[PDB]
Amino acid sequence: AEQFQLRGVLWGKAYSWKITGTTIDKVWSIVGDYVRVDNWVSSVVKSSHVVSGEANQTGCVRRFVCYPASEGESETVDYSELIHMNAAAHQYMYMIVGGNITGFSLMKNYVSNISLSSLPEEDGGGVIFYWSFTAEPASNLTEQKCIEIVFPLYTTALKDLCTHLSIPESSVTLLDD
Amino acid sequence: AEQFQLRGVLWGKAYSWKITGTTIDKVWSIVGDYVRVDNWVSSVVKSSHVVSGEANQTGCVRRFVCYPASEGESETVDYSELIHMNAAAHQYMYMIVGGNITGFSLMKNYVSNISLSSLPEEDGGGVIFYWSFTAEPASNLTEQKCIEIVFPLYTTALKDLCTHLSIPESSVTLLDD
Ligand SMILES: O=Cc1ccc(O)cc1
Ligand SMILES: O=Cc1ccc(O)cc1
Ligand SMILES: O=Cc1ccc(O)cc1
Ligand SMILES: O=Cc1ccc(O)cc1
Ligand SMILES: O=Cc1ccc(O)cc1
Ligand SMILES: O=Cc1ccc(O)cc1
Repeated sequence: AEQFQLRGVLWGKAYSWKITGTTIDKVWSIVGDYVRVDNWVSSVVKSSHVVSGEANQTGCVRRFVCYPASEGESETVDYSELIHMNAAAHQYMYMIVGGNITGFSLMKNYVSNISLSSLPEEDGGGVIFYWSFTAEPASNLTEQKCIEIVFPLYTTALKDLCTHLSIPESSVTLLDD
Repeated sequence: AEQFQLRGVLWGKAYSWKITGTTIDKVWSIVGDYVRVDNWVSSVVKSSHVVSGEANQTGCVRRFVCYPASEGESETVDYSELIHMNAAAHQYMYMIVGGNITGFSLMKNYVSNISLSSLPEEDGGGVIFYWSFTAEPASNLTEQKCIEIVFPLYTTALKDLCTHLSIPESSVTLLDD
């Protein structure tokens, strides 16, 4: 029992938002439909389908297609595997297992976590949206560059969430901003 | 760019608590002092110190010793590595890399995440304490057993945190997931 094995360290960051004027169920209807992320981050994602396993069950793989970055550029594609799903607890975990999404496909073993929590009713309710990622250090990136890839997308997704919820963007507050 | 590599799924769960009556900095002074977890979960941990790397810097390993879990039994020991740290953002990640801590040492690649967030000053303040874990599925365990091992420890740790902060136990509220 007096021995240990060193492991590599990770890059990453976790973010949390408070969302008012909605419920965990309404947010989850959009955010929790993992294989239909095209119905969530619709400003970036053109379409999305399950390509392995059963839709939204642990182990399944989604393939989604992103709109071109500019006129002459091609659409890009993501493959990501649901590696944990707990719908009852409004939380899941996924990782990129293929594709060529700009920035994201550069990272080594990008793994992301989403968790929704309800604030107590007597405090006016609202939802805490937790979203984190990690990636393994590799020579072609830095942690800072990973954060510069991830955080603007998370930000866009929170804005797209509001659009689908028909609530104002001001409904969302990034905690510790 | 149209193929993917399937991976195994994970076990785990994420929990969030609201903590009132304190500040994120006070909480962090206890929770974020990774190598002195004996100053936090004092009802379980007898002693703790860094045994590899620089204290509370990513890559470091702490060794801590726990009191006999029940009478008759012997002390147990944990070795865990800090695999991510962002002190200014009040979040870190660690994993067990050795030892024989009851329950926790049975899991394969136990990885845990702690993240503190401030609720808006505007809406009354308070701290959100996020704590999650994953483990790799293994034949000698079940995910249910993992949760039965982990959750009571997290719960005890939040109680001990209140003791050290000199705030009532009523300060902590587990959020509905
Ligand atoms: O399935 C949700 C989940 C999220 C974060 C974790 O750390 C573990 C599980
Ligand atoms: O966090 C995963 C993710 C990455 C890129 C997207 O377009 C959508 C989700
Ligand atoms: O807005 C405060 C509030 C108090 C008690 C409730 O049940 C709901 C809201
Ligand atoms: O989350 C890991 C952990 C386990 C036992 C402890 O006593 C403290 C932390
Ligand atoms: O008994 C083994 C041992 C190793 C490192 C320590 O810091 C303490 C004990
Ligand atoms: O628990 C989160 C986690 C992140 C990256 C991994 O490689 C494994 C687990």
